[PDB]
Amino acid sequence: GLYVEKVSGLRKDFIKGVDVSSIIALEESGVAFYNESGKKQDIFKTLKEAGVNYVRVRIWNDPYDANGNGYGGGNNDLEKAIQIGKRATANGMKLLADFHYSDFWADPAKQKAPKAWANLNFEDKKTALYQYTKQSLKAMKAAGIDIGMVQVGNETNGGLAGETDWAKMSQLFNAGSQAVRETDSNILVALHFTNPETSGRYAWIAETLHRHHVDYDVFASSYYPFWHGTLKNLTSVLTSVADTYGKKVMVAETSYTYTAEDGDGHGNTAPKNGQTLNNPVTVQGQANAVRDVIQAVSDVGEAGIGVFYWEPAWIPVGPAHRLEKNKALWETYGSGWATSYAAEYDPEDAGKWFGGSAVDNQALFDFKGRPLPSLHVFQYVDTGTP
Ligand SMILES: OC[C@H]1O[C@@H](O[C@@H]2[C@H](O)[C@@H](O)[C@H](O[C@@H]3[C@H](O)[C@@H](O)[C@H](O)O[C@@H]3CO)O[C@@H]2CO)[C@H](O)[C@@H](O)[C@H]1O
Ligand SMILES: [Ca+2]
Repeated sequence: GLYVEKVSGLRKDFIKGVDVSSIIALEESGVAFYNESGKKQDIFKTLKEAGVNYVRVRIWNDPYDANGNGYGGGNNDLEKAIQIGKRATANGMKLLADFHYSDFWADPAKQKAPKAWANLNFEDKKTALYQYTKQSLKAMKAAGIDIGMVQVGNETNGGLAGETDWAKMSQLFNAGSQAVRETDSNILVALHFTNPETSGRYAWIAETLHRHHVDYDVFASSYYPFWHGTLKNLTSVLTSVADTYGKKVMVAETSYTYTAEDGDGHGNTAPKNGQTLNNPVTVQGQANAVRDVIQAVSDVGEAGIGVFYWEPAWIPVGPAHRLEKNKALWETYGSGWATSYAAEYDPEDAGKWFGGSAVDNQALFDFKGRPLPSLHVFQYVDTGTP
């Protein structure tokens, strides 16, 4: 019963990706996924059959405390990145390695240096960052992973690896980029920023990147309709960067709520009072949103290479009523967004908010691992629904 109006002018090699970084922690938590038919099956194979052709994976340097207690959020480190890559490549999907260059969540307010770089002079940190990237890529290559793109930083709107000075950030961006270039010329180098509604931000950032000679190919943007303004604006600011700097552009993160119900007992990110919700909070609504962002990026023209849906499967480890038994899993396997063990690294945020999934209601699978009809959006954008 799912409807999807054909996206206009959609290039056929358009990147249709998903970031399922939490898949490992979730699977270790006993969560399982199925397919249309209803039979237990590797999520990566279901994704492939759904038309997905790219997988994004976040990577934290050392997402653990001194004792080896994962910080949660999927406890995404190089090792899991390799497990995800191997499976992604095994299912004919390229990989986007997302380096946060931090031990935990890296966003507009958090860009903490990895503990190992905690007190290194800038010069040594810069070479550390390059070394890490270099070795991490090399490890992936050895595992036979098909790396199509690398993200040097995640939503680095105001910082990267403990640095906030753009001159230093650019040098770090370049250090990271350098490692990619030395690894494989075909790998696209992407920089990721967010909050495209902010007047002039992207224009200012692209110029700064220019002024400091940052070597990158993709100007990536996050896009959550409930905070990031209009689709008209997204297309506009991205088209400006593409045209002005000759960069490719894409949406590295996007999603939408298919239900207002919190499935595991941990307050969800959306929907909330005040957020913009142009599409109904339903499966069709979610599909409309995904299809619209794809349209928006495609409207950039030749430079709009794709859209990655962020966490389409961060479903509940258990029902909302087992809240306490759920916490046990979130804590043991880090299958929640954060564990109490991350209080050290991130005292203010993770410290007082740790728990489970904050986006289970934004997945493309139901709380039981069964795909929602909206998962069909990746295929239907090319043709439309009969
Ligand atoms: O759970 C109910 C409350 O959640 C709060 O959100 C918390 C953090 O404030 C928020 O930053 C964090 O988000 C994670 C990460 O930091 C972010 O960069 C990434 O994009 O998403 C992660 C989770 O998906 O999530 C926790 C717990 O939700 C809200 O701020 C609060 O209003 C309320 O909803
Ligand atoms: Ca939840």
